[PDB]
Amino acid sequence: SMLSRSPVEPVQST
Amino acid sequence: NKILLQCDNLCKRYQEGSVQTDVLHNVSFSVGEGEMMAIVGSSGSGKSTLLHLLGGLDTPTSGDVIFNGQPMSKLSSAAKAELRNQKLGFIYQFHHLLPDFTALENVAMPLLIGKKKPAEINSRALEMLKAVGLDHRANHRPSELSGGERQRVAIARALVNNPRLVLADEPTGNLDARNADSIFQLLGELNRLQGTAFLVVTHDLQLAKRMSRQLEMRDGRLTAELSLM
Amino acid sequence: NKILLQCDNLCKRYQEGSVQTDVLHNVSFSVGEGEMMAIVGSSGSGKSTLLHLLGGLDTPTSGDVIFNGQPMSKLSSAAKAELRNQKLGFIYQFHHLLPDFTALENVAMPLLIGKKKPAEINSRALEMLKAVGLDHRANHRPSELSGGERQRVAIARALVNNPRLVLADEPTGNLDARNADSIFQLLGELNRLQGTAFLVVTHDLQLAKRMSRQLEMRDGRLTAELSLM
Amino acid sequence: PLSLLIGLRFSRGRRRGGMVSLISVISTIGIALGVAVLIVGLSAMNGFERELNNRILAVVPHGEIEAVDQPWTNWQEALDHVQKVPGIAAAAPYINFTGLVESGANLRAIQVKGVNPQQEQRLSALPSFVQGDAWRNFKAGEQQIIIGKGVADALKVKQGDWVSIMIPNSNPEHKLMQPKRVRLHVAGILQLSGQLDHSFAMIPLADAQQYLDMGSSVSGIALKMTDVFNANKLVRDAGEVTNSYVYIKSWIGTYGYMYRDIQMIRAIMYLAMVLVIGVACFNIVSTLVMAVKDKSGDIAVLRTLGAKDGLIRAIFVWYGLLAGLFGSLCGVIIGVVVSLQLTPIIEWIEKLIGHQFLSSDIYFIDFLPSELHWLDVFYVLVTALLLSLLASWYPARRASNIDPARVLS
Amino acid sequence: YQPVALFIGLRYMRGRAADRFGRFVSWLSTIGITLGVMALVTVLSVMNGFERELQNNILGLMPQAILSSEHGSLNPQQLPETAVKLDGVNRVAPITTGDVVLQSARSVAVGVMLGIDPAQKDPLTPYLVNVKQTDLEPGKYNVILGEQLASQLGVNRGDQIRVMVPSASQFTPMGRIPSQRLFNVIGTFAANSEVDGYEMLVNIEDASRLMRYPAGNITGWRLWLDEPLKVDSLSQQKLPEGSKWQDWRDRKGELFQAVRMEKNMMGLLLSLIVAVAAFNIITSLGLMVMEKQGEVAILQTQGLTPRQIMMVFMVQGASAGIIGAILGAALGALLASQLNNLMPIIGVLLDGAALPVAIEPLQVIVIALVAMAIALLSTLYPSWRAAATQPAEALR
Ligand SMILES: CCCCCCCCCCCCCCCC(=O)N[C@@H](CO)CSC[C@@H](COC(=O)CCCCCCCCCCCCCCC)OC(=O)CCCCCCCCCCCCCCC
Repeated sequence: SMLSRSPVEPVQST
Repeated sequence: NKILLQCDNLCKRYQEGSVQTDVLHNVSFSVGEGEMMAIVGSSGSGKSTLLHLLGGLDTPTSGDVIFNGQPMSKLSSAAKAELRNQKLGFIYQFHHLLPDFTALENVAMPLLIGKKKPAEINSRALEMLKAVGLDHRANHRPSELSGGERQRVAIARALVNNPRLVLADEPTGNLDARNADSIFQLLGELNRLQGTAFLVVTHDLQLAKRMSRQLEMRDGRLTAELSLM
Repeated sequence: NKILLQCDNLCKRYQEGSVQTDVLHNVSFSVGEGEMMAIVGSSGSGKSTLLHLLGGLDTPTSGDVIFNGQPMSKLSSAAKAELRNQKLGFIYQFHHLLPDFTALENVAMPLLIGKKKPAEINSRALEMLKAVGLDHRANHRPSELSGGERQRVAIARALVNNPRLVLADEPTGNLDARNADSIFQLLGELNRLQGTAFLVVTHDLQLAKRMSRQLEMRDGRLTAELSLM
Repeated sequence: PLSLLIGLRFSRGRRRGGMVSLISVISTIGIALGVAVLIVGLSAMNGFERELNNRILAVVPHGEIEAVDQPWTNWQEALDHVQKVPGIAAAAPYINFTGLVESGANLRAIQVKGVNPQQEQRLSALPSFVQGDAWRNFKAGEQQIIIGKGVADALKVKQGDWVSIMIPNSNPEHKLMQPKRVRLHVAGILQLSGQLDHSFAMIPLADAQQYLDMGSSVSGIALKMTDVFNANKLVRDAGEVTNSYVYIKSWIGTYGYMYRDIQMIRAIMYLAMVLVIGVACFNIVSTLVMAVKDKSGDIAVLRTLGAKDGLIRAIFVWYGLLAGLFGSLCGVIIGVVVSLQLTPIIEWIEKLIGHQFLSSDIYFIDFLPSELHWLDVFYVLVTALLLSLLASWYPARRASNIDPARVLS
Repeated sequence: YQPVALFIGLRYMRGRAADRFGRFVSWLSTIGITLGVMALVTVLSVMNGFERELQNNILGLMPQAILSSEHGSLNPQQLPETAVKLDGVNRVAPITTGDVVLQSARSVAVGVMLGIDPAQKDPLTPYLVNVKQTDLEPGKYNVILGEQLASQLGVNRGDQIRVMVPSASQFTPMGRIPSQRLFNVIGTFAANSEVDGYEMLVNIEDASRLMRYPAGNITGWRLWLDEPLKVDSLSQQKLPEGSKWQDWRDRKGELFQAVRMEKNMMGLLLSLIVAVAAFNIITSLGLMVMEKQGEVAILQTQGLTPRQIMMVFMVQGASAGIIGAILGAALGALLASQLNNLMPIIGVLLDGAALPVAIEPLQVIVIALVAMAIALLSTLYPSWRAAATQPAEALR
C-alpha cells in the first residue's frame, strides 16, 4: 500500500 | 443605630446535626466605622476562623451582613473582589509571601491587580522606598530573607492600598524588637494622620489595655466588651 | 570517663554571614552514661537545635565529635543510621507520627527498619498490648485518636529497642497527670534496670526541680550545675 | 511481606477526595491506554503472521525451478535428485500457461497451472482452501478446470459451467495462426486470500500436456520447504543439483515484503507505544515528586529512626512501581478482553462506520485477525514496569537526600 | 494593558533554581507534547513522502483525469480544447485509453493502451529507451511496451503482438469477435513503476481507429492536476454540457484510499501520544494547584476574581501546550528532510531513496493547532476546580 513502492522486479533470476 | 454595617447572628457550621458543640449561639457584634477595634485572646481559641469569615471569603451559614441595604450573597463576586481589594485589608497569621515574586512585586501586587497606571504607582513606590531606606534589597529572593523582613513586607503589602479596615493577626508575633519598634511607630503615624481602622489582635496585655476599645472572644461568650470613651 | 562519645567545643550555626549572631561561644556539655540529665531554659534559647544536633541529623558547624576514634565528618551515613536505630533514641517536640500506620505498626517500625525477624517484633507488640491494656482500641482509627495517647505511643516507639541515649524533648507537654505519673514510673524502672541515659528537656521549673541532675544554659556561662547523686 | 510495605500505605493513604485521587486515575488511564493498545497491535500483527502462514505461504510454491531453453526433458531425474535434498519437504512438477478465459461474453487473460492432483495435495494445502468440489472426480482427461473466486465472479460463472479457453500455441510454421479454442468444465472455486484468487486457475497436468500436444515434459518443478525463512540459499543449492542452465525463483522474492512490513509495523507500534508509556511515566514522575513533597515529614520520621539512605529510595521506587502495576494491569485486562473479541469489535465498528478497512484487494486478508501470544503480553508488561522504574528512580534519589529540618530551618 | 493573570502564570512556570528538578517536573508536560508532536510531524512527513512517490510513480505516469462524452466517444470539433478550462488543471492533452489483451508468440497478458499524439510530450517520454516518440506514426501500428510488460509478453523490438479490445467486440453467429490488430514493438519503456507493468503507448490515430470509433474522434481529454489526490473535490465542479468526468479512482483508487487510511492510521497511532500528554497536563495542574493553593488563597484575599484564577492557571497550561507544540513542530521540520543524511551512517535497509520526505506546512499547522486545542481542553478542568474551590475546605 503506502510502501508499495517496492522495486516491482527485484528477481534477477539466477 | 449603626447603618453602614449591620451584622446579625454571625455563625459558622460545617458539621452534621447533634455533633456540633454549643460553643456560640446568637452572637452579635457592634462594628463602627472610623474606630480602631482591637480583639484580645489566646492562640488556638477559635479567633482566626471568624476573622477569615469576616473577609467575605465565605458565606456565613447563619446571620446576615448588610452594607446600606446590599447583601453580599446576592451581590456579584466582582463586587466582593472590589471590597477585598480597595475596602478591606487582610493579613494571615503567617507571612504567606509569594516565593516566585520579589518583595517589590509582592508589594505592588495590590496595585497591580487594581489596574492602575504604572507611572504614578511606581513613583509612589520609589518615594516610599526612599523614605523607608530599604532600596538595597530589591532583586534578592524572598526565600533567603529573615522572618522579620518578610513579615514587614507582608505588612507593607497590606498597607499599600490604604484599606478602610486593616486586619492584622499578631503582626509582631514573629517580629523582634528591632523591627517591632519601627512597625509600631508606623502604625502610630498611620493612626494619627490617616486614621484607617486596624483590627490588631495581639497577646500582650499592657499594649492592648491602653486602647480605648477592647473586645474579648473567650469560650464563645461575650465576656469583655469595654469602651472607655 | 566517657569513651563512646567525645565532644569538644560543640557549637551550632544555622545562618549565613552578616546577620549571624555571636550568641554561643566555647560551650561544651558533659553527658554521662547511666545518669538522667535535664536541661532547663526559656523559649528560643537554643534548647531544640542543640538536641537536634546530638542525633547526627546534621553536621555541627564548630567543634569536634569523636565516636570511638572515628570522626563524624569522615563517618559514613550507614554508621550514623545504625547509631540512630540501635543505640540512640530520639523524641521530637511535636507528635511527628506516621498517619498511615496503626499504633502497633508505629511501635514496630524501629525494629522493622533493623531488618529483624517478624516473630520477635510481633511478640513484643502483643506483650506491650497485653501488659498496658489498649485492647479497648480495636475499632477506632489511629488518625482520630487523642493527643496524649499518640504522644505516649511515640514514647513507646522510642523505647522499643532500649537505646542507650534516650533524648526526650518535652515528653510530658501533651500528657496529663494520670499519664504523667505512669510515664515517670516507667522512666524510673528503665533507669533502674536498663540504666539508659535520658536527656529530658522541659520548660516547667517546678517539675524540672524533681529531676536528678539540672543544668543551666544562661548568658553563655555554665552557672548552675546541680547533681543530686 | 518485606519492610518496604510502607509504600503500600503511602499509596492507599488517599484522603480529601477529588483532584488527589483523580491524578492516580488519569495516570492509570494513560498507562492502560498505552499498554492495552500496544497489546492489541502486537496481537493483531501476530494474527496477521498466522494468517499469512496459513492462507498464502502454505499454498504457493515455496521454490520454483523453470527451464529456460527447452521444456524439461529429464524432469523425472531432476525431481528425484531434488526431493532428497534436506530442508525440502516435497516436490512436484507443473506446467505454466497463460490464456484467454471466456464465458458469457466476458473475457480475461489469466495464467493457468497444470499439476497432478495427488502430487499437489502433498505439495501444498491449496486444495483444502477450495470452497467446494469433487475431490474424487477431479482428474485428468476430463476437460476439468478449477477457477479462483475472483476470476469466477468477474466472469459471472459458477460451478458446473462451461468455459472457453484460448491458447496461442504459436510455432515458427504457419500453425501459429488460429489459436486453439478448447472447452473446459468448471468444477471448483478457490478462496485463498484478497489477492491470490484473482490469478490462480488450475487444470490437470495431463490435460495441459494433451492441450499443447507436447511430450512427457513439464514447464517447471515446484518445491515445498520444511523451513521457509531461508528458502533463497536452499533453493539455490537444490537447483545446483540439476543443470545450471535452469532458472531458480523463491517465494521470498515475491512475499518478503509482507514479512518485512509485518516486522516494521510491529517495531513502529512498539516504539510509539514506548513513547506513550514514557509520557505516562512523566505523569508518574510528577505524582512521585508531589508524593515526596507531601510526605517529607513522614520520611523524616522514618530517617530519625535509623532508616538507611537507600530505604526511602526503595519506598518511593516501589511506590512508583506499584502505580505502574495498577495501570499496567488495568490495561492488560483490556488487552486480553480485546484481541480475543477483536474481530467482532472491528465488525461492530464497520456496522457503526460504513467504511471497509482491510478489503479492496490491495492487501492479503479482507478482515482483521487476532492472536494473543502471552509472551508478547509479558514483554509489554515488563516494558511498562521498566519504564515506570526508570521514571521512579530519580524522584526516589531526590527523596533520599533531603532532610526537611535541615532545609526549612 | 495586558491581563494581570498573564504575569503570575508566566512567573509560576519558572523558579525553583535551588534544586533544578521542580522546573523539570513542571516542564515534563511541555517535553511530552514536544516529543509527541515531533513523532507526528516526522512520521507524517515520511508517509507524505511515500505517498508522493506513489503519486509520482503510479499517478504521475497514468492519466490523472479524463474528460469524455456521455455517450460513445468524444468529438474534438464538438468540444474544443480551448473551452476545456477548470480549476486545479494545469495541462490538457487529447488521449484515448483502453483496456486491451496482448497476445504474443510466447505468452498473453492484459494491459492498458494509451493512444497519444507523438507531437506532445508525456511523463512516459523521458523513460523511452532507444525508441523515438515521433516514430509512432499513424498507420504504422507502432507500440511501445513497458519493460515488465515486455518481459511478461516475452517480446522485444521488431516483433509483432496481437492487441485486442473486447469492449468493441462484434456479435455474430460465430460468437463475439473482439477488435484485433497487429502491432510492431520498437522499444521498451523503463520507469521502474507499477504503471510499466500494464501501460503501453501507441499513436492516437491507430488506437482511435482500433476501438471502432469514427475517424478523427478521441476517447477524451487527459487532464493533469496540480493536486490530484483531492480530485474528489474537483469531481464536484461544473463540467461542460454533455461531458463526463472520470479519474484514477476507477482503477488505482482503492489502493490510494487504503494508503490514505494508512496514513491516517499512523496518524492516530502517534496522535495518542499527545493525547496522553494532554492527560499529563491535567496531572501537572492537579498537583501544582495542590502545590500552590496556599498562594492562591492570598490571590483570593486580593482583587483577583475566581474567573481570573481560572485564567491564571489556564494560561499556564496553554503556555505549556503552545511551547511544546511549536518547539516540537520546529524540531520535526528540522529532523525531517534530514533523515536521508542520518540513515547513511548506519545500516540501510531500503534501496534507492533512503526516506522520502514531503513536509506540507498545512498539515504541520493543523496538527499543532489540534495539539493546542487538546491541551486547552485538558487544562480547562483543573483550572475550573482551582477557581471554584475555596482554600479553607481543602486545608480544613
Ligand atoms: C483502527 C482500525 C483498524 C485499521 C486496520 C489497518 C491495517 C492496515 C495495516 C495492516 C498491515 C498488513 C500487513 C501487510 C502490509 C503490506 O502488505 N504492505 C504495506 C502496505 O503499504 C504496509 S505499510 C505499513 C503501515 C501501516 O500503518 C500502521 O502502522 C497501521 C497500524 C494498525 C494495524 C491494525 C491493528 C489494530 C491497531 C489499531 C491502531 C489504532 C489504535 C486506536 C487507538 C484508540 O505502516 C507505515 O506507515 C509504513 C512506515 C512509514 C513511516 C516510517 C517512519 C520513519 C520514522 C523516521 C524516524 C522519525 C523519528 C520518530 C520519533 C520521534
